[PDB]
Amino acid sequence: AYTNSFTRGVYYPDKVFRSSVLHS
Amino acid sequence: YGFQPTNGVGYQPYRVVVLSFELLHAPATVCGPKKSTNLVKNKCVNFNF
Repeated sequence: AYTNSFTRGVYYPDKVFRSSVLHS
Repeated sequence: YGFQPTNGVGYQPYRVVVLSFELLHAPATVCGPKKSTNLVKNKCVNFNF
């Protein structure tokens, strides 16, 4: 079988805190 | 290399060590032998963390 993720597999690219900031 | 003790310099064996400091993205690691000290808040200070 195969299935569809929807919005899955997002990890914090590294340390360094951060707040409201649409960071790219 | 066929090394022999009666070789002119530039044909005698040299031993080499290459130190490579890398900085991934961890929290910290090895460093020089600083000293460290106390800390104070509310005063323009010159700091090293």
